[PDB]
Amino acid sequence: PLLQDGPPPGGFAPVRYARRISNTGPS
Amino acid sequence: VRGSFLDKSEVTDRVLSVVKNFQKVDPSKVTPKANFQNDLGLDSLDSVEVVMALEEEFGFEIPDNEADKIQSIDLAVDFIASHPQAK
Amino acid sequence: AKVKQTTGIVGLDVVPNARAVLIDLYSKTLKEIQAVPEDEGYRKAVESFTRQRLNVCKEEEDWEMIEKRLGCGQVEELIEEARDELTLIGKMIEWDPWGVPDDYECEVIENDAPIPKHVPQHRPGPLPEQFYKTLEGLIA
Amino acid sequence: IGVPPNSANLTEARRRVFDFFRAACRSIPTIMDIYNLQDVVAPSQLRYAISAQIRNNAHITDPKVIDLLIFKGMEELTDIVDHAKQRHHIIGQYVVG
Amino acid sequence: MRCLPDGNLLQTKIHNIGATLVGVDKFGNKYYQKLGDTQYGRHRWVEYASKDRYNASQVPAEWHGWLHFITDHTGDELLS
Amino acid sequence: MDNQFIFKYSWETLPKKWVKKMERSEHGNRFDTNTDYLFQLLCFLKLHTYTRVQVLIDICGVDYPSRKRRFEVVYNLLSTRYNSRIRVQTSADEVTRISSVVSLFPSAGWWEREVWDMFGVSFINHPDLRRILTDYGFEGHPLRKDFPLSGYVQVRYDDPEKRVVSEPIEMTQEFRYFDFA
Amino acid sequence: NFTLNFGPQHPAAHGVLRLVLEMNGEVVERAEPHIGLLHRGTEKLIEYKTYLQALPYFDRLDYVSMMAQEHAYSLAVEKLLNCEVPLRAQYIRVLFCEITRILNHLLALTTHAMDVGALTPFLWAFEEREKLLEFYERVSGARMHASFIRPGGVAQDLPLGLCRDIDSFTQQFASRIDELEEMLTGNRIWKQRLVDIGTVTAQQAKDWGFSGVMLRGSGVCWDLRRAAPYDVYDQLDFDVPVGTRGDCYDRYCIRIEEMRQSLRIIVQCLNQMPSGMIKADDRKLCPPSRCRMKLSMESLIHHFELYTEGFSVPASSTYTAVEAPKGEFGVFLVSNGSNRPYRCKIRAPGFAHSQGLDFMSKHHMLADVVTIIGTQDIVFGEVDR
Amino acid sequence: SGIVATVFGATGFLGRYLVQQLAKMGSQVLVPFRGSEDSPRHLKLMGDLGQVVPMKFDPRDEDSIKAVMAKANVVINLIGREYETRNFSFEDANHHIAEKLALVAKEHGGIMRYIQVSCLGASVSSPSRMLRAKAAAEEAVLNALPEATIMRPATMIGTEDRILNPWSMFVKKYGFLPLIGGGTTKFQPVYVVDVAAAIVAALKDDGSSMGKTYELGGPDVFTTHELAEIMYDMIREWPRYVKLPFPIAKAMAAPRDFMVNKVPFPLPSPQIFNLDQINALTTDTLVSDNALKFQDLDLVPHKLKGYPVEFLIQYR
Amino acid sequence: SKAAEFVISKVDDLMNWARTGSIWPMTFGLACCAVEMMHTGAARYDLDRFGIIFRPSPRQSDCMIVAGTLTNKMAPALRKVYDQMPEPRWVISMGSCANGGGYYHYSYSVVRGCDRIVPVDIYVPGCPPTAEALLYGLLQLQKKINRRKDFLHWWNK
Amino acid sequence: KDWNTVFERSINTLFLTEMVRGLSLTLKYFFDPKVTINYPFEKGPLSPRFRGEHALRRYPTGEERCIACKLCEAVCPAQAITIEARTTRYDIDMTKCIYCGFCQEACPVDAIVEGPNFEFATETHEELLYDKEKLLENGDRWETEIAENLRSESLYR
Ligand SMILES: NC(=O)C1=CN([C@@H]2O[C@H](COP(=O)(O)OP(=O)(O)OC[C@H]3O[C@@H](n4cnc5c(N)ncnc54)[C@H](OP(=O)(O)O)[C@@H]3O)[C@@H](O)[C@H]2O)C=CC1
Ligand SMILES: CCCCCCCCCCCC(=O)SCCNC(=O)CCNC(=O)[C@H](O)C(C)(C)COP(=O)(O)O
Ligand code: SF4
Ligand code: SF4
Ligand code: SF4
Repeated sequence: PLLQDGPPPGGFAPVRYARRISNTGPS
Repeated sequence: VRGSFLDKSEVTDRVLSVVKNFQKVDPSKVTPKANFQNDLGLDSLDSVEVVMALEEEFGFEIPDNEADKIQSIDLAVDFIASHPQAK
Repeated sequence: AKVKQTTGIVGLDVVPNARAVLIDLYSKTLKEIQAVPEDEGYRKAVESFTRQRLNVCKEEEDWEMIEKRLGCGQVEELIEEARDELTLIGKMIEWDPWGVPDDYECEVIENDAPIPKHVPQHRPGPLPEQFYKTLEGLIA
Repeated sequence: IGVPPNSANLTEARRRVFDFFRAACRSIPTIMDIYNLQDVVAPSQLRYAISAQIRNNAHITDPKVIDLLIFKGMEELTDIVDHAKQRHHIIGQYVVG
Repeated sequence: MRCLPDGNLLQTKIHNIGATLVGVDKFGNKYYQKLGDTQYGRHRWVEYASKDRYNASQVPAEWHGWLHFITDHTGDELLS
Repeated sequence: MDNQFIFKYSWETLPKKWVKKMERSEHGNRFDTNTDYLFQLLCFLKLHTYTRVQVLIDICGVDYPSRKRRFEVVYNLLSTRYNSRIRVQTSADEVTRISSVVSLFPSAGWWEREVWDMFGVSFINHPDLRRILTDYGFEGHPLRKDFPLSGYVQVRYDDPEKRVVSEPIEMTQEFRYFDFA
Repeated sequence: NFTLNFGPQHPAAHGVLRLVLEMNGEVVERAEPHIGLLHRGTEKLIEYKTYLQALPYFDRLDYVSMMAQEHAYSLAVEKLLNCEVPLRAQYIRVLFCEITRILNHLLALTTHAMDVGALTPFLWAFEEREKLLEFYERVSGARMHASFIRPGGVAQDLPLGLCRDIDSFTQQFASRIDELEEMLTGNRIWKQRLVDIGTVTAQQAKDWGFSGVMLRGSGVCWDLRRAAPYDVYDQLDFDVPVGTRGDCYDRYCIRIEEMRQSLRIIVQCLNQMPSGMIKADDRKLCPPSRCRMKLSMESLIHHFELYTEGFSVPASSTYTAVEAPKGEFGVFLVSNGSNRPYRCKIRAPGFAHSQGLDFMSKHHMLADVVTIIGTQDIVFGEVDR
Repeated sequence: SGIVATVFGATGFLGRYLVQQLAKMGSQVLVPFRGSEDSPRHLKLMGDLGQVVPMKFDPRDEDSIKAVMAKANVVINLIGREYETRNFSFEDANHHIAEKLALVAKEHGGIMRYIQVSCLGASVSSPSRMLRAKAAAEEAVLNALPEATIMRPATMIGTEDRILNPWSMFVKKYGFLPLIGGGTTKFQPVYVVDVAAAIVAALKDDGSSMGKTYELGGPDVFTTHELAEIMYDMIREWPRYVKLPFPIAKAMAAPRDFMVNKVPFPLPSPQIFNLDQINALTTDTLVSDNALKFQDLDLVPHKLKGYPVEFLIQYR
Repeated sequence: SKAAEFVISKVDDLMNWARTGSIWPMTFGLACCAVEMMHTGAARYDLDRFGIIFRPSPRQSDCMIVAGTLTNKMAPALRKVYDQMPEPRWVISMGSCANGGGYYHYSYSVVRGCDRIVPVDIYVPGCPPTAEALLYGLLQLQKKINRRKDFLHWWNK
Repeated sequence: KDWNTVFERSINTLFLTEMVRGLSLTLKYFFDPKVTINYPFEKGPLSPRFRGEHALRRYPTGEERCIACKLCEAVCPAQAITIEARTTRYDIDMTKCIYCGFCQEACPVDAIVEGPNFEFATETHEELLYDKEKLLENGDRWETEIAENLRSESLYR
């Protein structure tokens, strides 16, 4: 009918796509 | 003692038999001097056939730039009778 | 004026004397193209863009200015194109394809069936002004 | 090595025919070994079959047709030798034995 | 005692601990659910009546959709 | 570099005897040439500063049985330099060899082998021209219109010979041709 | 030189891969692929099909990137028909194309990694692959060969709730990419297996018809989504990663980055997805609704016509290409005015890439051959057709 | 063809060639097997979908037999065994089953053609007990079915034969080949494919083969020493024949025959030192001049050298 | 024989249990069906957990999965690999292409079903069959293996 | 370049510092829950659109829905449907079929459908040659689920 699958009002929450750093290690 | 060339008489008999029993050569024109084309009723394809038969019977390959001169039995026997690769 | 460290293109070495190389290649080209008949469009096209590029190279001493004014890639790619044009000029002297045959016929078709906006379409954008000057000089 | 241009006339085409026939005949012992034919058929019958195939097309007068026939013969010989598909009484397209 | 040789059945018995009985079909197969979130909240499974010689084709049509998350209707609601 | 500039500039600059037909259309710019000028035309387009057609995208044959030269060989090319595509076509028959362009585009090697396999068109100066897709010892050229869809032979294991063997085809249920025209 | 005949009769290395290598010790002198082991006569079969019946052949060419080939064929047919696709369908097409790109890159990267001995990333990545297969199945009813993208748009509209689940997937996919990277990117063994292996210059890539990652690895900025955009790609933000060394390591990094950019594109498609029709409204080329066909004569007639004879395509010919996950995938379509394609030539990037194996593998070790094959991303369904 | 053939004993040597040839002529072939379902697996590839149908039966059970025979108009029996097991004697395997099959075919009523396969040396006055049982079975089938056809092939040669393969195995494992009778017995060995072709031809005729026995021998007559030489030319090995006189060979073949019907567990089958076959080696087994040869079936048998012995390549 | 049959049946049950619990397939990954087969071996379905381990050499294999289209060019390679498999051995035909030629049935280059080249024990339908469908097919193979009575048939032979 | 950076590079190379992170995050997954499905007690998710085993349907009165229009036979990309005619013969070769669902789209009376079953592997090729009676049995067996799925999917098609 008149209802189609789509984003909610305001759109979806932002998503990260870039690599995250990790400074783990005594070195 | 060990030699390096087949005997002339042996090569003569071998080539004579090969030509005699070939396909279209009645064993009556086959002389040790008979020419393939003029005297044996053989076309160029058949003469190439006979020369290739000479290769199998003596177990070695005759150069393409040398087979053009083997046109009779005498030239043949001259060639194989002195070639060291002949067996 | 700063030396280029990379072209960013694998196998395309930096040419630090690109101005002199380009000037020599273009002068060689403007000499060797004279073996082609003057009436042939190939000769006029080559002379046109080769002379424009040669003038730009002669005027500008900094290769960055040459790349900027030309609108045509790094000086290394401009060198590749100049060498290829020289090679082509040699093959064309040897082929001698010039002139028009006696019973020469040629069918032109300008098919105008439209295509949808959404299907893949190459839209490069306008060329540097010298391309259009070359084309209009060829037509006239 | 590369595919040669088309024969300009019947003489050079005939020369290519003779070269192909020599190459085909010289490969007979390899074929006899590969297909184990020692007790099935004589090598001369193979030579005779090749020559008969050459003779059945002796009426061709167009050098381009001859060149194409030679190319196809070379491909068939190569597949027979390099990529043999053993049956029993059959090599490629010829009934052997 | 089937748990000792049949490790596949053992996993079902373990994961049945704390489960909710949803229904039983005409063959006696029992249907359980958890209402948690481990396999993205997919916690439906069937305990076959035959503890040996069980086979996936023994799930009847009314329960097949429920088992495969095709529908939220159990076999009983479909039959009614 | 748009298709109007390519059409006009190629008319102005190419030697006239190379091109028999020039089409400008949203379906693609198209140049038709005799077989004897195909190599030189492609070399020109690749080398010339204002074309720089560096990528050979593919070569394919098309069969037209109603034509004296039944085969049409199509060269699809790309200029990454100018973000443009060009199509160059020539016709051929069953016995006339045409020039290979491997020395111009190394990518042509396999596409030419494919044309020979599928259609039977041969290529002069091709370094290694043999079939590439069909089974070894295949007979015929399957993409010709007169070649039957199921071919002529099929294979099966033959226990008495202990090997896979080829026999003339036998179809349990024949292909049904539905003519909706 | 000795000759090693390598055919892996298992999907560890393709499955129909057959290589004749000439070696000088462990050094490869010449690599000669033998192909046609999956040649199934697709191009001949297509000529006997209507344009709709031909569509499933394209799912089975690069059968890891199903919807991309569907998309290319639909685009070619749309181009010859001059058919206008609705915007919502355009967005769905691009969304599924980028899901497919992620599906392809995960498989390619982790099968290569397993080939060089890293076992775990394969399992990790294939779970994410399973989630994406579920979106394929929810829209089409098939995990792989959806036949969902069609001339004029898409077969059916999205089921309610699908966009939300896709958003949930996108919220976590970056961490999965990061895990794959930490497993591989910085590891000294991984670098030793890939750095300076299979180096390709830009000139070589152009000469051998390379495309996609195989071309961008050599520093050539070229992506058909930007050079010759289609559907809604010009409304979307994404970067085109390019290499600087032209080796296997650069191409691996490019594929990782391409997955990140695909995630970006998917997020944008989800947020910009409009309402409206998913099929072109021209009533001579698209199926009517089930209720319309059961209620209206014109609709019934059109349904009968469409599913028996299929639509006609006016006589013409064109080449259409898209940026498939493996590179430029093209279709040369010839129409004669009838309801069946007169000729359909399929241009597969793997055909060019595998032809390049000889020059790429020259003077490398035996164990580098599988690495080079993996960086090429060969699927023989498209190589052989 | 509209022939539906139930071929008993088709899981052995001759069976595969016979089933292949029957499927070529379009006949539907039913293949009764007594043990593992994997025994007829190699026959399923032959013929089109549904054309070859393996079916479990039991020999010592009349119901199963008529069950596998209930749909056929042609019955071919190949069942036999050249050695003994504690469960089946020579007469049990080579005479009782054949008579039972003939009786069931008589009570069936619909069997147009019945083919019983025997051995060439089958006679009442034979040293070999298997040959004696074979002759008895011939008589029993003929009495139960006077219109039945009898085939008497010689020692058959092929990929799975039980003469050249055991010889090659023994030679490759020991280095020498024994000769049981000084290598002098004569026999005319025959290509197994020719035997299958003769059976097919007798099934195909206008009815002339009914009631008659055919003696199918190979084109040529050899000594066991002469055959051992084809094996050595083909296996590319250095021959080394050792004369084993008959009493010594019988001594080495006595233990199995002795303890086969006493110990309660199965024994391995004999390869070379089978007592019954050694007894058969005492006399020469040749095709009689008054019999019906491959001629009168319009067939020319194949010579052994080359293709019939090509399977010996595997031993080099 | 009231005691021998019981021991024989127990021996056969042990043999069948061993052979069903350790099935080592070699995969003939020809086309798209190989991808679903890869998914079956992956974490969600985990063929390892049933004792199914995929082997590289036919010499260590008990089962051959034919997953994909078989061309005429490939058929000899498939048959030779099958002939290197030691007994007992089974063949699973996966997908329409392997089953009967599928979408390519009428092609000039395709074998119309792998059962023209090798004997097939189980046919798994679909194009491609789902990973779960392949797992169901492998459970059917177990069912077939569990009807074997090798020890009993040999005792009576 | 500098003694500190050279020393740090040397220590990182000697102490395999970057190899530690891979070990650590491999170990982290060791304790997390597993994603494996306990087939056949547990199954993977499917949708009402899933294209599985075809089936022929009847009206609630018991009358067949199919009226032998032959549209499904015409559209079938694999030519797997054979019809004679109400039908007197309706065959689907399950080994030719590509499970595309075109036949279900073409049918004007919802007679032929691809139902939800995917577990129908067989031991013989002939059992995969479905005739009309077998398809009608499938329809009777799966009718309730098929009808539910059709109710769900009628809002999209
Ligand atoms: N050299 C030769 O081979 C010669 C053989 N013959 C005869 O020709 C016939 C076919 O020969 P060939 O194929 O080599 O024979 P094989 O021994 O190879 O095959 C015998 C067949 O009979 C079956 N069989 C044996 N004993 C029994 C039994 N007690 N109950 C049921 N079935 C049984 C076997 O079944 P299973 O596999 O289940 O054990 C098998 O199918 C036999 O009658 C043989 O004696 C004639 C002359 C020479
Ligand atoms: C096992 C085998 C493997 C290889 C099989 C290869 C099979 C190849 C089949 C095709 C071969 C051809 O026809 S190759 C083409 C052959 N056709 C011609 O040569 C036509 C011109 N005719 C002539 O030259 C003369 O008639 C001629 C008698 C030939 C000689 O000349 P002479 O009269 O002055 O002797
Ligand atoms: S059956 Fe279908 S999925 Fe499997 S290989 Fe064939 S076309 Fe691909
Ligand atoms: S699913 Fe597709 S291929 Fe199979 S019968 Fe239906 S329409 Fe034909
Ligand atoms: S389309 Fe539907 S009504 Fe027509 S023949 Fe097929 S199943 Fe029957």
